Amino acid sequence: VVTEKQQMLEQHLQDVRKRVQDLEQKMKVVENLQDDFDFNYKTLKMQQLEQMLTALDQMRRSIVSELAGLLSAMEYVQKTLTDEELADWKRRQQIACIGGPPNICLDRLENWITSLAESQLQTRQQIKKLEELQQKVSYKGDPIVQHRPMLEERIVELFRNLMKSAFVVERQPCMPMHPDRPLVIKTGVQFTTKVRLLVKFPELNYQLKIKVCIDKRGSRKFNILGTNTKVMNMEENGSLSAEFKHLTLREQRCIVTEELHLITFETEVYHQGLKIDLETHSLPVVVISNICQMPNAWASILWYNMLTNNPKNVNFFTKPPIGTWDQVAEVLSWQFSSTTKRGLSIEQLTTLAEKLLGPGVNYSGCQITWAKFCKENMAGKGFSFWVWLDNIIDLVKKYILALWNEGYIMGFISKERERAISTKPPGTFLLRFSESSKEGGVTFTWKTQIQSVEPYTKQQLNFAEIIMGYKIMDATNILVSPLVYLYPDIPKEEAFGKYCR
Repeated sequence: VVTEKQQMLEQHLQDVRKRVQDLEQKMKVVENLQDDFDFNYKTLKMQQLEQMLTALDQMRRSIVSELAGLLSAMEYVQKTLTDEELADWKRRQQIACIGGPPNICLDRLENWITSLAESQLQTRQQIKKLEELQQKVSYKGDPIVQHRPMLEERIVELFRNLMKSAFVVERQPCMPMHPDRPLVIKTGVQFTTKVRLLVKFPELNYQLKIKVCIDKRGSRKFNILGTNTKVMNMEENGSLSAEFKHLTLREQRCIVTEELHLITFETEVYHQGLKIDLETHSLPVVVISNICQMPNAWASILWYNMLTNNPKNVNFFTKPPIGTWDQVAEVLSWQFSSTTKRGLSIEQLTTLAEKLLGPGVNYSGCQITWAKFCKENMAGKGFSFWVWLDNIIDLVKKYILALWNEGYIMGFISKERERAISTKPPGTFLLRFSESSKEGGVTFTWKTQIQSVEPYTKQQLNFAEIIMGYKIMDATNILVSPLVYLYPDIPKEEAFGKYCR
C-alpha cells in the first residue's frame, strides 16, 4: 500500500522531473537565440547584437537562478527519500530479520531513487550545456562564469550522496542451511549475502566489481573465503545487484555469542566522468564455533534488532539496554508466526510473561535486562529462559508442526492455571511443554484429580499416535483408554484422527 508521505514523494519527484523538462526547453530556446546572435555578428563581421546580448544576458540570469532553485528542490526530496523513506526500510529490514512483519521490497525505493538520479544527471548535463556558452559567447559580467562552477559542484554533491546511499545490502548474510538464523554464521560454513544499487542504470551494468571484506578491541578478527568478489549486473528485476553465494569463513589466528562483526562491500564507480566512493555493510553479525552456540547468539541478534536500529555498533553488549516485556512479547510471537501459521495468543504469552518476571499483574512497562532474558537461569530450573524456549520452538517447527497448526497446543499454561480444566468432563485433555526439561518436552493433562504424564522429547518423536494409543493400564487391571476430547470438547478423532494411519 502507499502512505501519504509517499504521495508527497512520488509527487515531489514528478515536479522535479517536470522542471527538468522546462529547463530542458529554456536551454534549447536560448541556444537558438544565441546562434542567431553568432550569425548576425559573423554576418556583420549593427544594433540587434548590442541588444540581442542584453537579452541573452537576461536568459542566462533566469536559467541560472532557475537551476539554483531546482537544485534546492532536489536537495529537499533526496533527504525525504534517503533519511526518511530509506531509513524506514532499513529498520523494517532489521525487524523482518528477526521474524517481524516483512515487506522490505526495494522496488518503490528503486524507482524513486532511479527517477531522482535520472533527473540529477540531466540537470548536470544542463549545467554542462551552460559552460558551452561560457565558451561560445562570453563577456564581463557573464552570469554563467560565476555560477556554473557553483551549480556543477552542487549537483555533483547531490548525486555523489544519492549514489552512495542507493547502495544497500538487499539480503543479509546467512548460511543457506540455517535460513531462519540470519546474521549468525558458523566458521567453515558456506553462506550467501547480496547487495543492490538502487540507482538502476543500464550503462553501469557489468561495470561494477564488488569486494566484500570483513573487519578493517581484543576481538577475534576473521576472514572471508572463496569467490571473494562479484560483478554487479542486472540478471533476475533487472536491478543492479551482486549475490555472493558460496562464501566461507575462518579465523585469522597467531564473549563469543555476544561478539559482533561487520561485513563490508565495496566498489568504485566511474561514470559520465566521475569517481564515486561506494561501500555498504551488513547488520552486525555473531560468529559461532559450534552449532551449540546457535541459540545464545540468535539471542544477541534478536536483542540488538529489537532495540537499537544502529547498523554499526558491534560493542552493543558493552552495556546491553533494557526491554519492556511488550516488545519482547511481540518479538517472541513472531518466531512462531514466521515459521508456523501461528504465534502466541496473549494467553500463552502471559503464563510466559510470568514464566520470566514471576508473579504480578500487567506485564507491560516491566523492564527486562539482557541478563534476565537468557544470561540468567530460571528460578528453579537448571537452564535459562531463552535457551529453554529455543527448543520449544525448534520442537514446534521440526516436530509437531502441522500438529500445532490449528492451535491444539495450549503450550504455555501455568501448571497451576492448568487446574481450571476441574470444569470439563473427566477425560478431556490439554497439551503443554515441560517447564523442567531443557531439551523440550510435550506432555498432556487429564474431585476427579488431574494428572500430566512424563514429557516426551525429540528423540522420542522419532505424536499423533501417543495421543491415540496411551492406555495407562488401570488399577481394575484394565489397560484403560486415552482420555478423550481436546480442551474445547473435541473428541480426539476429528482433531487427531486425520493424521492417523
